[PDB]
Amino acid sequence: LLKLFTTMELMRWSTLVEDYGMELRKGSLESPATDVFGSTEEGEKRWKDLKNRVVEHNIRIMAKYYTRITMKRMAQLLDLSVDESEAFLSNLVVNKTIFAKVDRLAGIINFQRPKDPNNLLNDWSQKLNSLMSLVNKTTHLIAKEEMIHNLQ
Amino acid sequence: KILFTEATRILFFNTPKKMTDYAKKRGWVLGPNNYYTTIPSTELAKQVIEYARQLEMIV
Amino acid sequence: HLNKPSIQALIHGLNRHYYSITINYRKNELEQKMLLNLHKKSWMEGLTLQDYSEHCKHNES
Amino acid sequence: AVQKVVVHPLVLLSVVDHFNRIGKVGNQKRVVGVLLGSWQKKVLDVSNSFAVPFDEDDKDDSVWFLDHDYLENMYGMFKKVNARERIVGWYHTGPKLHKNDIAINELMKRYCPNSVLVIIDVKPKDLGLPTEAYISVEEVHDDGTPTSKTFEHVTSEIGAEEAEEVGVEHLLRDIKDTTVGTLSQRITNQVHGLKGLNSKLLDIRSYLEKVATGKLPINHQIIYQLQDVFNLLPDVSLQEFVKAFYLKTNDQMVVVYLASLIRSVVALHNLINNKIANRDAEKKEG
Amino acid sequence: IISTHLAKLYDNLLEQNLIRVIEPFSRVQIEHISSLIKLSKADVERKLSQMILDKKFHGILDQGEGVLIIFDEPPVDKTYEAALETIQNMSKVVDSLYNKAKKL
Amino acid sequence: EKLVSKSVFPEQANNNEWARYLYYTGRIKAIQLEYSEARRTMTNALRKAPQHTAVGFKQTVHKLLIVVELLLGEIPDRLQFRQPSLKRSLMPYFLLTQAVRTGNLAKFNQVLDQFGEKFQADGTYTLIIRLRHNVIKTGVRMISLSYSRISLADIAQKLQLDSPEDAEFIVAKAIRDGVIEASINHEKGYVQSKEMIDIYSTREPQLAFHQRISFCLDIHNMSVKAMRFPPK
Amino acid sequence: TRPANHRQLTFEEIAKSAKITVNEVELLVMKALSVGLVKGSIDEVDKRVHMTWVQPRVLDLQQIKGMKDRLEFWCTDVKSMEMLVEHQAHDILT
Repeated sequence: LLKLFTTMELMRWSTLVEDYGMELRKGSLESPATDVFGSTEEGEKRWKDLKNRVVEHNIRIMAKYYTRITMKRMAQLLDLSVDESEAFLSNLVVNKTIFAKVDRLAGIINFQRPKDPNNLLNDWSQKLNSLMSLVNKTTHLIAKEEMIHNLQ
Repeated sequence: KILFTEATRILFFNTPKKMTDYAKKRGWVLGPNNYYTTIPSTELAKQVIEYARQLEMIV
Repeated sequence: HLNKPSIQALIHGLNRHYYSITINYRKNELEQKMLLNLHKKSWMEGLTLQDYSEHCKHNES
Repeated sequence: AVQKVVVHPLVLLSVVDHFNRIGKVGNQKRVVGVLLGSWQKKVLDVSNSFAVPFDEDDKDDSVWFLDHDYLENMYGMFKKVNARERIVGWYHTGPKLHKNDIAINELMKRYCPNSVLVIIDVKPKDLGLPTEAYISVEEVHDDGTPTSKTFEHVTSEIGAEEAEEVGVEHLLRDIKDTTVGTLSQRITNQVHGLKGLNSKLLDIRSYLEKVATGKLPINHQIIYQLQDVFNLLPDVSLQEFVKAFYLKTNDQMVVVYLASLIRSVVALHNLINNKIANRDAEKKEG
Repeated sequence: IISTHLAKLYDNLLEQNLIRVIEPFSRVQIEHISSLIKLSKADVERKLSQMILDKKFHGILDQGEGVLIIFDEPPVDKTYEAALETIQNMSKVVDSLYNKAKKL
Repeated sequence: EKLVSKSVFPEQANNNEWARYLYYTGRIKAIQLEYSEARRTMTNALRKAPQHTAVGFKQTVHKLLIVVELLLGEIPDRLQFRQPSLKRSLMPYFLLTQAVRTGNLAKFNQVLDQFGEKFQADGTYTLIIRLRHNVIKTGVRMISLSYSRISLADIAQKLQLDSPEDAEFIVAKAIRDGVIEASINHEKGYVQSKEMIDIYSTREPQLAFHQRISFCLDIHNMSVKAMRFPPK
Repeated sequence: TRPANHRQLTFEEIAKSAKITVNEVELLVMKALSVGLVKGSIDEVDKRVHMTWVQPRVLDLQQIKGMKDRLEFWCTDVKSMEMLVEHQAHDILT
């Protein structure tokens, strides 16, 4: 569970329960139920809290490795209704840690402010003088293969 | 796109056959349901080179 | 007589104890072309664009 | 180790002088000497060098001579002259690496552990090849290949300190230089950049010709870096880059209207003043 | 002096609520913002119109469908600001040159 | 006109002669129906026309540019109907323009009957015939500038065309020329105009700026060539 | 297979090709980014994936020849524009 909450890749809440829920909400024979996720009132509070934490971990990992996600689709990819997911993403963005901007029909999650002309030509010029790794490419094709040119 | 019926009505070809012949005479075709850029980077590059030329080569 | 002796050297005995011999620098074309590489930038900066944001700020100034 | 190797425009002249003084009769076409210099665990700069008596025989490229006590003696003399430079690497002409390069490097690794080959190209000085500096590395050939040595290229710069660069300038001061970049010189620089790009293109194409027909072995990291570089090419399509028209016309504002109209007005102002001045000169003369 | 002052405070706090929210959103229905803010459609529409008209909150209202849009105005325009004023500056220069021509 | 096409005017010719030639070719192409180039040329000539003198010249040029403009649909600026040296002289043409902008056939007919001698006096009676027959195109022009989309029934109502088919034919003829840019959707009845795309990021500013900077470069080069230093 | 002419791959292509559900393309793309083989991004709204990846492969000598031809095309484009600029600027190059 800590792997699926630490490494990348989406956190499927449904299989999250189907793989760890006999073990979070219930008590395992090896280890009894945690006092944080029992049927107690604080347990259910943390239960909905994690139902929103899958939302925020999803949001963070997509912020590093997604561009856009649709409101219905991400809602079912975190197994909530649209409105509460919007509210929680609002809490994630207001405290200045997540970039997002939501439309009624788009709900894109990115600030790609979208790459301004100055910045996008800066990226292109970078990749062009990163394409000047072609000079390393040709000097290495002549050097590391010149110890082959003398070896034929 | 212009419909077959209204085209026949407004093309002043009283015979629909005449309208069809005048339609084939042009490339303006019937339609399925009866319902009839880049940065060239050369000419502009020539332009900027010309500007540089007018700056250089003395008067 | 193409070059003039200096006052400093003249006071310190030039043209009285020693004469200044004209100095000529033997520099063939090969050495010139090799020295030209000191400031020959590259084939890259002839194609490397200046930073667009810095370009805009320079233009505004 | 070293992310950059700086070659002063003195060791270059030293190599040229050595090559000339040898090739007066020394048609070996390649001469080997020792290059000193201040040694850093950072960017390396070569401040001086001397020429050791090197002999090579074309038979099997395995019989050769390098008088090492001469190396030590000359280094002692340089220490007496200036103890600051320490043995750093070596040089040889004949831009095509021979077979004894790596063996000579192993020989010279005792006097300095991080010995670097610094090849000096003498005759071919067309576009972009003043020098190429190499360093031996201890890897067989790759993760799963037999043993070799495979000198490693290090980025080289030609840089000078004060009181050496001034000698270069005085040696220069032909119609060359003009450090300030006029529009003419900048366009010439762009043309030279295109020419260099095309030359590198022809070089890589030639190697790929030699590999495709089987004359040269497929070298896996080479092919990998190819696939990377042709993957790395940008796309002028995807009409978000094409919205560079924004900045192109923004430039056209400052080049087209401001400076050009100002220049035209200035030229007209210079014109009318002459026309008054000529008129006044005429009047002073009926 | 307390009706006016508290009315001003109510308007200001309405503004603070409307900016502290809608920061997450870039395109949100007026119905959503009104239900989250508990005003009538017409009153909140007038308030948003006043807010944008005062340039307090950058955006524009598409009542043809009934949505509020958000954007920003890039300040690169300073170069054109200099350009136009320099244009009429050179125009006055040209006028003085015209007078100098009248001298000829 | 035929002589004009095979004769190239010298660029070095003096300003007033250039203005005269521009006026003559503009009249030729205005009575030759090249209205866009006509108005461009008369605007150029008025820019080259003397400010103080040539009152008759500027009066004739103003009259013909007025008729050319409203034939093309453009409304002449009222200020040129206000200077004392032109006011009463264009007063016949001022009443002409009043009738054209109002577009009422009754006042139009009364203005024609009252000022036809002035209309032919400038060789514009046929020109004012085409004017009387292009006022409708002018009306359609402001109608389409004001409205992104408009039903042809609404066109006939605002223009008094009395028929949707007549409105369709007239608007089709008008949109044939470069007066109105639109995209007629006969599936529903739209006259949806072309999307007003951003002029920036459209290469149009680049072309306009290229032409202008070329003009400035030629001006600078000619100025630097015309320094003309004396011998002594 | 697609030489960046149409980079945007619809989820139907990955679904039929990789024999997966369109719910799992995003997961496997994320895994591939995480390990370090590809560095693309996902557009769920239009069901597309952008790919800018730095993982090469062995290259099948016929593919060596094809990439040689591509290099030839781009190098002759470079040469042609070099002659164009040289001819247009011959007055200034001197």
